[PDB]
Amino acid sequence: SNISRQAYADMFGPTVGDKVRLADTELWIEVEDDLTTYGEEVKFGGGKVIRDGMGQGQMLAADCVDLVLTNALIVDHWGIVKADIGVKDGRIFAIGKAGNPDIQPNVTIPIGAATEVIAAEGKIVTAGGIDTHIHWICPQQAEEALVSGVTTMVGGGTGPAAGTHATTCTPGPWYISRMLQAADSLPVNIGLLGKGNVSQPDALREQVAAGVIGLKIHEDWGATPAAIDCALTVADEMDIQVALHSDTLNESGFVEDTLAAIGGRTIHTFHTEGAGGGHAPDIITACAHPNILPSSTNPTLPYTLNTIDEHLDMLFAESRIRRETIAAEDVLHDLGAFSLTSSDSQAMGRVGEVILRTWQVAHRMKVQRGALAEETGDNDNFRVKRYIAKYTINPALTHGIAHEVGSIEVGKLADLVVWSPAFFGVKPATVIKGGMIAIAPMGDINASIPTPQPVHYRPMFGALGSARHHCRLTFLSQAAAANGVAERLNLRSAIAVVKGCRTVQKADMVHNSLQPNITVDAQTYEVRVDGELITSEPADVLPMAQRYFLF
Amino acid sequence: SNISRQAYADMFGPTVGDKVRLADTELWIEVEDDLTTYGEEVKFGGGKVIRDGMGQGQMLAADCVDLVLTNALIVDHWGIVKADIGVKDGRIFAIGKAGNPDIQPNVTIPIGAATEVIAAEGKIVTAGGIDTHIHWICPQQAEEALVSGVTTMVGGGTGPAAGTHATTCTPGPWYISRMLQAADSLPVNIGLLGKGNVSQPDALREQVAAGVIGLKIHEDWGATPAAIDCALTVADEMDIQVALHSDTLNESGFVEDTLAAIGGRTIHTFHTEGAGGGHAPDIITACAHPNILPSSTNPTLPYTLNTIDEHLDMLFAESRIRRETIAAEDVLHDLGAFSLTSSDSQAMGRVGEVILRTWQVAHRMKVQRGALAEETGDNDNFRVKRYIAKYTINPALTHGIAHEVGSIEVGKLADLVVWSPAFFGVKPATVIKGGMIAIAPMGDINASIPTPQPVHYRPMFGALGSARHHCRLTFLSQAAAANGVAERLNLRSAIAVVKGCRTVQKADMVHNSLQPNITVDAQTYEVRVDGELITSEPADVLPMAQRYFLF
Amino acid sequence: SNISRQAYADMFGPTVGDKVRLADTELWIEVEDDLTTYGEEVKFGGGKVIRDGMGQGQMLAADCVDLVLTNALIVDHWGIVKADIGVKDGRIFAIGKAGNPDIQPNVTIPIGAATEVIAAEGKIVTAGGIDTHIHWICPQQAEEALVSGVTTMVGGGTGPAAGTHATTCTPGPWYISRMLQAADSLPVNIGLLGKGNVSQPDALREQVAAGVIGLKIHEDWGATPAAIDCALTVADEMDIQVALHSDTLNESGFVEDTLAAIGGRTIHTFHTEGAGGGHAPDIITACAHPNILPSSTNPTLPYTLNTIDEHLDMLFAESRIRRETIAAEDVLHDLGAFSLTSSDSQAMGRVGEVILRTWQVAHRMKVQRGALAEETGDNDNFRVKRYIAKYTINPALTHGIAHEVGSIEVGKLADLVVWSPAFFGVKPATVIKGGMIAIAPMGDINASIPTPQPVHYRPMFGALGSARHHCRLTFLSQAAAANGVAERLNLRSAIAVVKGCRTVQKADMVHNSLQPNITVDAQTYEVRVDGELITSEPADVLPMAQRYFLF
Amino acid sequence: MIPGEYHVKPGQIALNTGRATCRVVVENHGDRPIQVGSHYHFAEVNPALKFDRQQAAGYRLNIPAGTAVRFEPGQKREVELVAFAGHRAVFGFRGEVMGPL
Amino acid sequence: MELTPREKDKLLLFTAALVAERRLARGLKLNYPESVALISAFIMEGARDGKSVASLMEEGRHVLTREQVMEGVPEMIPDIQVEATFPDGSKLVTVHNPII
Amino acid sequence: MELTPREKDKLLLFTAALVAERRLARGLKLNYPESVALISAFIMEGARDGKSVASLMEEGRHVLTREQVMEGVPEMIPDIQVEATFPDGSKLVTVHNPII
Ligand code: NI
Ligand code: NI
Ligand code: NI
Ligand code: NI
Ligand code: NI
Ligand code: NI
Repeated sequence: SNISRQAYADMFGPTVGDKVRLADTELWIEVEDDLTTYGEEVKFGGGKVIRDGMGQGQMLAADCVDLVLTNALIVDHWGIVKADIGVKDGRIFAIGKAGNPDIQPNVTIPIGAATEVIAAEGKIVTAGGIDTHIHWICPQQAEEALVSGVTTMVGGGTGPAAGTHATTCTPGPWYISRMLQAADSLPVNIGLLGKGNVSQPDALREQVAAGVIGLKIHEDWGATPAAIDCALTVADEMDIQVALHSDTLNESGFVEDTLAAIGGRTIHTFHTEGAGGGHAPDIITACAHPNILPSSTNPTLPYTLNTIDEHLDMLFAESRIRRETIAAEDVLHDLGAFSLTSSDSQAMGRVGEVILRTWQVAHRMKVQRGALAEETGDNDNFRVKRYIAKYTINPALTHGIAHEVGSIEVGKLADLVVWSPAFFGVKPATVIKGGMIAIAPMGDINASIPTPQPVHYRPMFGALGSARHHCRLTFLSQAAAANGVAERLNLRSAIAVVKGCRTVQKADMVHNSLQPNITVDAQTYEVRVDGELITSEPADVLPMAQRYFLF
Repeated sequence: SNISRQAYADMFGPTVGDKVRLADTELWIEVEDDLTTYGEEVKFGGGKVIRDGMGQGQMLAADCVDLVLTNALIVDHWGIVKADIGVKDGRIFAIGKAGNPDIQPNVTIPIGAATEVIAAEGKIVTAGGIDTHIHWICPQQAEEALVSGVTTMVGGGTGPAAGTHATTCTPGPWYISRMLQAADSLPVNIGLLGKGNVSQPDALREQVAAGVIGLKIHEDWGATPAAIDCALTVADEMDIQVALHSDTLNESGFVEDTLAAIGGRTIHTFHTEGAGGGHAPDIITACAHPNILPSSTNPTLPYTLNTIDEHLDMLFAESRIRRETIAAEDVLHDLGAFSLTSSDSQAMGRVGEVILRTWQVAHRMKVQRGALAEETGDNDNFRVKRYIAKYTINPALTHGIAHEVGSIEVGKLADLVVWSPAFFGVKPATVIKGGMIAIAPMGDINASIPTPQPVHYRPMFGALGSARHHCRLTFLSQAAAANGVAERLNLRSAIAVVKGCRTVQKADMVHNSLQPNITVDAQTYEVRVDGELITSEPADVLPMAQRYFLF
Repeated sequence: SNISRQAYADMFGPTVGDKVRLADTELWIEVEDDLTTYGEEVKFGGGKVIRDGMGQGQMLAADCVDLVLTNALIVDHWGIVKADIGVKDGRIFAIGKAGNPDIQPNVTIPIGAATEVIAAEGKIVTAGGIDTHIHWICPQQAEEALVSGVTTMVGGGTGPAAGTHATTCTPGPWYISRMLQAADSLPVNIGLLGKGNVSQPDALREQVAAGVIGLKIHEDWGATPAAIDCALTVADEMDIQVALHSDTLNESGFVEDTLAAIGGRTIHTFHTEGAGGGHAPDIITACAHPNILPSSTNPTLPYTLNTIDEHLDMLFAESRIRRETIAAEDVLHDLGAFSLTSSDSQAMGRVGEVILRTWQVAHRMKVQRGALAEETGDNDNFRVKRYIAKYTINPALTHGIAHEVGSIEVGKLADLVVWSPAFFGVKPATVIKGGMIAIAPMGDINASIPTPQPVHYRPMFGALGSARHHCRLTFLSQAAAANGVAERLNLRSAIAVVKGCRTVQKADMVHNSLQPNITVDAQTYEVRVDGELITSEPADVLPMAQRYFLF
Repeated sequence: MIPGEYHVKPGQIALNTGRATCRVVVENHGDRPIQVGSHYHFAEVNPALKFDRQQAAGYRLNIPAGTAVRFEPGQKREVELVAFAGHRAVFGFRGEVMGPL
Repeated sequence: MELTPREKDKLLLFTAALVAERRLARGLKLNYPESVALISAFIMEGARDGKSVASLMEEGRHVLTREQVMEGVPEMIPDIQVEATFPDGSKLVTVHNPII
Repeated sequence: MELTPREKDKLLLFTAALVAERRLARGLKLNYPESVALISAFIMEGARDGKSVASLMEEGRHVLTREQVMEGVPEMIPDIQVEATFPDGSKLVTVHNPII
C-alpha cells in the first residue's frame, strides 16, 4: 500500500533524505542511501516479520548469520546509510538486506533458526572506537573506555608507577609478559607499547620479540636523536609502530633536529599541538610532513573558556601551554591536518571522553567556520565522516591493525556500538565486542522488565570469563607470534598480528591527509598556514555536557 | 535427666509436635518426626559435643562426612522432619543421626577430623530452588536468584538483545557455545534452551547437538502448528524438553488447534494462565491434559489490588490481561492443577521473587479457602509440601534433571538453603552450592565478629574461580555430551546430562497432578471447573513484603 | 656543588641523621645509613636522571632489573636505611645504588630499557605483613588485609560455617582441596591449617598430604592432652607447624598439664594472653618456655578505656577477660616476651588492624615506659625494629616460610609496601605483590590525572587473572608438593613449600626472644615477672585513629 | 604535632666530591629556550648553545641530580661542569661518541 | 581520602539510615531494615562524638520504641551490633533488645 | 539515567561529603577524609552552578579554616583536586593549600 514518511520513520527509522540531529549539537546527518525494499523490512516481535517461514528461513546455521542488527542507520567513514547488518563467527558478514529468500526479494543476509536479533530501527550504529594513547595506570580504565564506545586500547604501563604515570611504556620482557597475561581479563582489544628510549638495538628487539606492537619514545626517558634513530631502525625491521613525545626542553636540539633524526621514516606523533609534550613551541609543525601521522590528546579539545586556567595548574609551563596553538589545533582538525584523536589516559587526558570531545570540536567548528569545502547537500555528512575517521579507521591504520578492526566492513571483527540519536557520542545503548554484547545500560535486575530505574552500565555476557576471551583480541608483533609467546604465556584470548606499520603515510589517513605549509612564530607562538593566521574562539558552553551527566 | 520442651526447643530447635510459623504468614508447620536420640544430639562449641573422642570419632576421611548440618528442620516434598544432614563429595550422603559410633548410639552420619559443621538448630533447611523460565538478559540475574534461594537456572538468551528480551532462546551453535562458556562464571547450575521455531528438523538437531537441553517455541518467532510439530519430533528423538509460549493472536488457529498439533506429546507450557502469553483467552485449559506440564510466571502471583493496573501498562492487551483468569490461577495452584512456579526474568517476571511469591499464594489461599482436603492434623503441612514442590522437584522432573537436583535425597547434589524461621522464603541465612557456601549475609569485614552492621549478601568461597567450577553443574543434552562439546569448548565446571524429558506426564508432578475438567467462557472469560466458578479475591496487603525490604 | 639539608630532604627524602615522625604517634626514626653517592641519586622525570645514556644504560634485560624503587627509606628488622631497591623476576635483587655504570660510580642496581620506576623519595618502604591467624569466614578479608599492608595470610576455614566462625580449621581433604583451588583467586600469599584435634595420626597425615602447612588445635574440637600429643607427633614427622588454642575450661587439666603434653616440642600459641582463648587465667605463662612461639590477637592491643566493656559482651566470661592480663600483655610485647601479632579475623580480631594496632602499642609503651634498654641514640629505632618484626619476619619463621617472604632481603619475594610518613601503618601508598602493584589508592578513572577525588583503594594489574597467579604463592606441605597436589588440583599460582617449622624456638624470634620468669596469681590474676608486678594504664585516646578514618 | 613530619638536621651536603670540574661560558644563539638536565653529556647539547665543546667532552652539569639549567634566547652564562665517572663510556645523545671517553 | 573497603562499606550503612530517617520523619512505622540502619548509624555518630562504649550500649536502647516500628519488628532484632572508630580506636558496640 | 562508572564514583564522593557536613554542623573538628570530602563536594556543585575554574580555585580555600579541623589536618592536605562537568565540559579544579 502507501505509508506517510513520518509514520515510516517512526516504525523503521529514517530513510533516504531524512535528517537526524546528532545529540544536542548543531550537526545534522542525512541518510544517503537505504538498502531495503520498501514493504520488505524485517522487524522482530509478536506478529512481526522474523518468524518461521516468513522473515526467518529453513537454512542450517552454516547458511545464515548468528546475529542481525535490523534497520540500522550506519555512520562510518565510507557512508551514512540505512541497512541491515549481518554478523557471523564474530565478524561482519554483510551490510545489506536481511530476511528469508524463500518469500522475500533481494535478501543478502539470510535469517534462520540460528539467528539472534538486535532491533536497530531508530538507532545509529558505528564501529567501536580505538584509543592509541593509553597509560595503563589502572585496569578500571578499560570499563570506562568501553562504556564510552571505545573497544580497542593501545598503550603501555604497569600500573600506578612513576614511569607509567608519565609515559605509555611497558618496560621489558617481564612486565610485557605480565601485562599480556593481565590483558585476558579486560573486555577490550589490547596492544602494548614498550620503552623505545635506548641507543642499543638489541634492548628494543627483545621487547618486540616479547610481544609489544610498538615502541614509545618519551622525553622522560630521553627523547634524543640517538634514541629516536635507534627505535626507528628496529621499527623498520620488525614492522611495528613508533609513537613520539619529543624533547620539550629543546635540550638535544630543536624540532628541526628531531625531524632530521626521524629521517623520513614513519612515525606517530603524540599530542602534536604540544600542551601534552613536545618541542616548545613548534612541535605542531610536524603535521606538514608526509611520514608523520599526527594525533591530539583530548584535554585541549575543544578550546573553551576554562581551558588555559586548568591546564596551567595541571601541568616553563607558559612555554608548553599556549593559547595560540590550542586555538589553532581545533581548526587543523577541521581541515584534516591532524588525523587522530586519543585520550592520554590519566596523564593529561580523559579516557572516557575521546569520542565526546571529537564531536564537540566538530560542533564548534561548524558553528564558527560553516560548511567544509567538501560538503555537498544541506547536511554535515562530510564533516561527520572526517571526524569519525579520527577515532576509528585512522588509529587502526597508524598502528597496523586495520585488517581486524576500525570500521564496519566485511571480514572485520564485529566491534559495534549502537546509539540512540539523542545520546549519540555520549551514552551508548549497546556495546558489542566480537559479536556479543559486552556492556550496556541495565535497569533493576529484579524488575519485571529491563527498563525500570536505576539504569546504569553493567557488564554483560561478552565480558565474562571464556566468552570474553573468545570475543577480544590481543595484538602481538609478528616476531612474538612466531616465537610462540601466546603458547608460552598461555594466553587465552584470540590473537592478532600487526602489519603494515612502516608503509602508512599521511596520504593514507582517511579524510585527514592535509599537509599544510604551517609555521609557528617563535616569539608570539602564532600559527600560520600559507601566511594566513589560524585561530578560533573559546566556547563558553558546549553540547554533550551538562544535559547528560549527573556530576 | 529431664528438660522442659521450651528449653529444649531453644537449645536444639523444635521437635515432634511443635509448630513453627513460616515468616509473617498464617502458614504453620508441625514437626512430623525427629531422627535423634534424646540426650545424644550433636552440638558444636566450647565444651560441647563435637570434640575428639566424644561426638567426633577417629575415622579417616573416607569413613566420615565432609560436612554435617546439625539439628536441621527439613521442609521438603516428602516430609517436615528434624534430623542431621550429612554431605560427602558435594552430595547428600544421609539424613539421620550424626556423631561418633564409639560412644554414641544410632549414629548414621559419622563425624571425624575431616568434618566441617554448620549449626542448623532453630533453622529450616530446604533444597535449592529451580527456575526454568530464565531470560538471559544480563548475568546479574544469577546473583539475584542465588540470594533468593534459587540454585538452578534454566532458560535462554544472549544478553540484552531484542530476541532475548522477548524469548528464552539462545539461537544457534555459536551463541550456544558462547553461553555455555560464559556459564562457568556463574554460581548457579545452568541449562540452556535453543530456538525451537523452525520447520526444518536439522536446524533443531544442530542446536541440541551444540548443547541445549531444550527448545523454546515462542510466538515472536512463530508458534505455528508446523513449527510446534517439528520441535516435538526432534525432542522425541533427542530426549530434550520443549517449552511453549503459544499463539496469542489465534493467527494459525485456536488453542484446540495448538493442542492438536502437540498430539499428546510431552510439553512444558509457560505461563499457562495467559497474561505472560498464549492463546487469548483460553490457554489455561491446557492444564486438563495428561501430557502438559503447566507452570505460572510470577507477576500474577498472587492476585492483589494493584495487579491489573500495573499489568496493563507493563504489557489487544485487554484480551491478554484478564482479571478472571488471574484470580482463578491462584486457586488452580492451590488445587494442584498448576504444577510449577517460575519467574520469566525481566520479561514479565521477577527473578528474585519466585520463592517469595509461591508462599504468598499459599498464604492467601489458606486465608480464603481454609484447609486442603488432604490436610491431616492442625497444621498446614500438606499445603506446604504441595507448594514447595512447585519450585524444587517438579521443575527438575519437567526438565530431566531430577537425578541431580530438586530435593534433599541421598545422592543428589548438595544445593541447600538454610533459613531462619522469621525470614523463611525472604532472606536466607546460608546458600550452599555443591557442598560449599556460595553466598550468605555478611557483616563488617573488619569487625571482631561476622555480625556487626552493615550486613548484606556477599559472595563466598563457593562462588570463586575453580572452587565454583567444582560446585556447579552445566547441563548438556545427551548428544552434546557424546560429541565432546565440553572438551571442545574447554568447559571447566562439572557436567550433567538431562534424561527422561519425554516420559514425564502430569501424573508425575509431585502433589500437583490434578487434571481438572476446566472451561473458559469465550465472552466473559470466566473459568469453571466441573461447571463451578473458580475465583478469588485480590489482596490489599501481603506477608513477606514491607516488613523485610528497604525499598 | 653544595645543597642545604632541608632542600635535599625535600628532593630526595631524608638522609643520615634526619628524623621522621611515624604518622601521628610519638615514635621517631632516624636514618642510620644512606647507600647513595651525593650528586648521583637517580630521579625520574622530564630532564631528570633516568634517561638513555644517563641514569639508564644500554644493557639487555638479563643484565638489569625490571623495577627500581628510587630513594627509599627502608624500615626493616635489620636497619632503617636510605637506598634504592632493585627487583628482578619478582624477587628482591639488591638494596644499593641504582643507575648506569657507564657514567655513574658505585652502581649496584643497573637500570636499562627493561626497567620500570617507582619514585620512593620521601616514602618509607617495608616488607608486606604476615597474618598467621586467619579465619577464612569470607573472601573479602583478603582485600581488607591487602589494603592494610598484609600480603601473606595463613589460617583455616571453609566460609561462614560454625566450625570456621570459631576455629582456624579447614577440615579434611575435600575442603582443603576446594580452598586451595579458591586461593588462586585471592591477591595474597596463602597457606592453610587443618583440624588437628584427633587421637588417630592417620587422620592428620591425610590432611597434611592434602595440602595444609599446619594443624590447628582448638578447644571447640577438644584441646585434650591426647589430641595435642597426636598433632605434635605428626608435625614432628611431616615438618609442619601446630597452632594452639588451649583448654580454657581446665577440663582435661590445667596449663601445666597442657605444657606437659606438649613435652618440649615446638608450638605456636595463639592469643597467649588468654582473652581470645586458653587456660583461665594463666595461659600467659607459656611465654617463659623455649619451645613456645607466642602471639597476640589484636582486639586487646593496646589496653584502652573501652576495652573491657566491649570484650565482655563480645565474648565464665569474667575468668577469660581479665584487666590484669590485658594490661600486662602490652608490656610483655615491649619487652620482647611476646613475639608476634595477628588478627584472629572476625573471631575476636580485626583483619585490617594488625599493623595499625602493633604501632599503637609501641606508641603507648614509649609514652609510658620511655626508651628501651637497647635503644641507642635519641630516636626510637630499636623499638621500631622490635615491633615491625612481630608482623613480618617472626610470623614467617614460626610457620616455615621465611625463605620466601617476611623481610626485605635478596632472593625473597618482592612483597613490598610503600608508605607516606604521615600515613605510616594506616593507609599505604602502594602495595606490591611479587613485583607488580596489586592494590593502591586511585582517583577519578576519567580524570586528566590519577589524583582527583574520590580517591579510594582499587585493584590493580597484579590482582588480575593470570598476572595475579604469577605474583602470588600458595604454600604447601612437603608431602603435598611431592604427591603432585598442585598438578592434580590444577592450581595456577606459584607454589612454595614450608620447611623448618620444627626447629624454630623462642631464641630465633628476631628482637623478641625474652623468656621471662613470669607468674600469674590464681586469685587476683596479677602478672609478675621476677616477682615485680607488670601492668600499664589504659589509653583514652590513640594515634592512627580518628584523624584518618571516615567512620 | 604534624603527622609524618621530618626533623632534618641543619647543614649542607657537598655534591660530587673528589671529581674534576671546569667552568664554561655558554651562550644561547637560538630563538627558542633551551633547558639542560644534570646528567646530559654537555658536549652534545643543542647546537644553538655556543661554547667550547672540546672542553665539555665527558662532562655534565655540576648541579644537584635531577635539576636543570635554562638558557633563554640570547642568554649568556657561566656554568660549572663535573666529569662523568663509571666506565666513562658515552652512548646516546646526539650520537657523537658512542663509546669510551 | 584514601577510603579503605570498610570505610566505603559504612557509607552504605549511613545511606540506608538516611532512608529510614526520612521515613520516621513522615510518621511511618519503620520496618526491619530501616530500624537496624537507624539505630546503627546513631551509634557510629556517637563514637565520632567520643562517647564511651558503655554509654552507647544504653543510649542505643532509646532511639526507637515499639510504637514507632511495625508489628513483629522488635522480636526480629534481639540485638544490634556495630563498630566505629572511637578516640581509642575501633570498638564493638552491642545494644541488647534495642526496641521496647 | 544511564549512569557511567565515573558518575557512580562521584556519588560516593557526594555521600562522603554528606557525612562530613552533618559532623561540621554538630560542631566537630573535621578529620582528614571528612575535610577532603567536604571541600571536594563544594567544588562539584560550584561547577554545576556554572562558576569558572578560576573562581572555584579561590573559593575552595575558604570552605574550612584551621580552627574547624583536627590538628595536623591542614598539613596533610597540600591541595585538593576534583573534576566536574562545567558548562564547557569536564575541567580539573586544583585548590592549593585549601585550609589555613
Ligand atoms: Ni606524552
Ligand atoms: Ni601520554
Ligand atoms: Ni512467554
Ligand atoms: Ni518468557
Ligand atoms: Ni582461638
Ligand atoms: Ni581464632
